[PDB]
Amino acid sequence: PQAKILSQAPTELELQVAQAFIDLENNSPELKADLRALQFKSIREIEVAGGKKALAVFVPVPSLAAYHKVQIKLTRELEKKFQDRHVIFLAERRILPKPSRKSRQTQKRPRSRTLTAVHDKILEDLVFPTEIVGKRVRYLVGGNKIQKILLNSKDVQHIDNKLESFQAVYNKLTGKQIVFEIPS
Amino acid sequence: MGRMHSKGKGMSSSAIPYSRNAPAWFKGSSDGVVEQIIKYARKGLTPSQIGVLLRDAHGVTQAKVITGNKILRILKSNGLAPEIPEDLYFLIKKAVSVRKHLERNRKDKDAKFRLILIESRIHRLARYYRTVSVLPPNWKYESATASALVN
Amino acid sequence: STELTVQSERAFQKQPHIFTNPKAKANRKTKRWYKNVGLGFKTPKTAIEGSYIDKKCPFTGLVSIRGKILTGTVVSTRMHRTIVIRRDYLHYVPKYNRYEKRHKNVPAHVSPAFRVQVGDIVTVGQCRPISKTVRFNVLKVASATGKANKQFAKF
Amino acid sequence: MENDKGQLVELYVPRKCSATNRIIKAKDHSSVQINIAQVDEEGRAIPGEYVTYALSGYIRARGEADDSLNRLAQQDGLLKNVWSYSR
Amino acid sequence: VLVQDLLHPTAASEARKHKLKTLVQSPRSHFLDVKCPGCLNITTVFSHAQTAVTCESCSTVLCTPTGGKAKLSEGTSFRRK
Amino acid sequence: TRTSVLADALNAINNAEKTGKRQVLIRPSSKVIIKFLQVMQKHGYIGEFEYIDDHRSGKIVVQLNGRLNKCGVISPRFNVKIADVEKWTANLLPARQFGYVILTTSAGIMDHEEAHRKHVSGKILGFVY
RNA sequence: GUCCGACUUUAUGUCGCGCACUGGUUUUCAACCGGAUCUUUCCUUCUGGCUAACCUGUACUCCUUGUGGGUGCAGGCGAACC
Ligand SMILES: [Mg+2]
Ligand SMILES: [Zn+2]
Repeated sequence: PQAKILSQAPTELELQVAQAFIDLENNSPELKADLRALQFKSIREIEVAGGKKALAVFVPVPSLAAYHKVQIKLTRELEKKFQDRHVIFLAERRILPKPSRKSRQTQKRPRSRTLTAVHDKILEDLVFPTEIVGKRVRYLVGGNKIQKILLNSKDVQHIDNKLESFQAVYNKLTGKQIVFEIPS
Repeated sequence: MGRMHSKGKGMSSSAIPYSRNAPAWFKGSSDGVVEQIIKYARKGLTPSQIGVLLRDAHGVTQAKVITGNKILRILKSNGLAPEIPEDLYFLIKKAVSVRKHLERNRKDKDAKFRLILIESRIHRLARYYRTVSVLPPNWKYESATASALVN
Repeated sequence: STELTVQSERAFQKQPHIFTNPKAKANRKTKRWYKNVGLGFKTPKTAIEGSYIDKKCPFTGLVSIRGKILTGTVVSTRMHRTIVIRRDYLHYVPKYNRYEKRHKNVPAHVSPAFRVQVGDIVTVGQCRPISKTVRFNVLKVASATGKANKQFAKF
Repeated sequence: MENDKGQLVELYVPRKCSATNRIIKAKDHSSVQINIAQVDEEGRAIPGEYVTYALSGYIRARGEADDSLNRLAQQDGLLKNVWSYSR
Repeated sequence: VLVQDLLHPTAASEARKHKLKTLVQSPRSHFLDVKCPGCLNITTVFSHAQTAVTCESCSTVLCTPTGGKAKLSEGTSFRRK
Repeated sequence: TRTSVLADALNAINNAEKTGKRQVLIRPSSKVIIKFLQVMQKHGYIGEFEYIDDHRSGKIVVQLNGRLNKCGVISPRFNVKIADVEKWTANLLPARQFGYVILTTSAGIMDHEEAHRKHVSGKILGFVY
């Protein structure tokens, strides 16, 4: 049942993940009866330093909240199946271009479709189980931008090792180096 | 600290939290929030009353946080929006109350002064709403249609 | 506009030097001549299908457009077949390196093909003189309503 | 101070306040240059060796001078945990 | 003074200051899960409740209007959450 | 009411610099302050500074090194020609060996020398040196 | 490369500012403006042109075997231009 949960099936890696998903459908009582109707949008790979890798599943985002309901169970099962791989559940959002003055009008690009907002939602979804409590931006002596994220000290244990995963994956999405924070 | 009509410089207000999303401990459903909002509106309570009651009685912090949209917009989409925005209507109610007091007892002059202040505020707000076009462009507030809108 | 039966006053308004033959065995409406004014401006459909005469219509009459093109806002409509357009602009006074709000009022002549309300913004064109003060014809009402598009609100 | 051929034409490049990098004026009869004695292993003050500091008149006037020096006494490791960079 | 870390105020100093003047404008209030002495149900109340909050179960008004927090009704039990 | 947040930012900077402080809390923190401070910092009057999210208008806290002497804003952002640049440089900057008039350009926020080498000029914002 | 001076009636070498004019600049370099580009990132975009251009690939290689370069026309490269 791999075929109809990707909407198109190149990049055989997804198939294994889909097979993984199939192998986790079979846990019927708690991880099914809703888990079937969750289409994908071309899960991708990210190189991770230290020998690991990060696989980013791209939800079409009509019902992202369903993922964010199942997420802890599904992510832990996927981690168990794939050794030395860190799975993340990213929303994919359609970025729209700038309303450049010379380009013809395209009916009011909504702010939810804009670079800053989409990257913010990317960061929010990158670490789901723990919520972001604050945001900081720094610029070193040279003049390059770095961003710091005040995570909740409570509940952090749903990560406990995935900080480099988030760092590297978001770097490869945009390129801006990031460091995360743990408060007292 | 502005306080157009009094040199008072206070800053009494509320600082809503940083978390745009809902609190993690909330168990109510956003939809059920919507139906209770609409039913209280049917009872007639203004969206400020709606917000204060939902904050006092239930885990409703900000209906914008929970339902993803704001109370007046919920009412407008559901077709329960009042013809006159609540703040304006309260201004008319206060102005007509002061007018009745003034006509009742003539010599009170600070009453007249506060009435002038209130009429200034109400003209100002009506101008704003006409620019945003919530009100009809011919909507005018003087004395008698004022009393009719009091009803 | 000319407002309900252009054939109104003591003389006949025939579109000059155009003849519709009664002898014709078709009984067609009329030979309603027109022309494309140029400058990449589209003549409105009501200019072709319309029933007015308006010798001063740049689209159906005898007047011709050339020269300056202005973009203003309609401020006065009360006079017949003609419009008064406000033009607000800035004037650089150099002694203070500052700018000065100024406004002029240019009359113009609107063809019946155009509907104009107070507050509209209008692309107007210079023409052969029409009257003592009129030297322009309206060519394009850009904002027919603009913000008056919607008139109600029923979700 | 650098000419064309590359020579020093300014006369006595003056110091800056170690507490606020402000210069020390010629007749700034409020600044003070502290010399802190170096300490060897066994607790003898080595003569001729020292850490130098310069506090400008302005910082002394505001009364913050001691505070600033505490900072330095921490940053150069001449003194232990007196000052809190976060307060 | 003259050198701080405005990024990292002391938490004691942080709550020491007034809200609207902290690093992030945070609210002082909170939400209490209060149970009436009669009914064991749990009713949520905003700490500085304005209206006379009533349990929908029974007419057992739990918190009375006040300038600050609403005053409880001497029999209820509150839980911080 | 507050009118030009950049003026308030630079006024806080000058006040806290003159007193000899090292950090400044800029309250309103709009785009123009951020660009202004990156220009500043790449020139070196400022060290490693910081932005803060607030869900509303954010905030800035900026580290100093005492390197600065005075900043300031020309609040009515005057239209400057490519020629009139020398006029402002003479009337504001201490000496052309240094100093920087900061103006917004078709390229963006930019000090006067960058403007002259890019051969562009726009509206003037402030002056730092 | 050209060669300027101590060097003086005049030439070579030596030694001089470390080149008085012509030159590569992936020896790094540094700027200092650019331009095209890929990033869920359009530059009015079409409607035909004209195809300027080869993804064409067709008859096939003219060339040491090697796409260095050619006689060459149906889909189809459009800013190189109308
Ligand atoms: Mg502004
Ligand atoms: Zn009870």
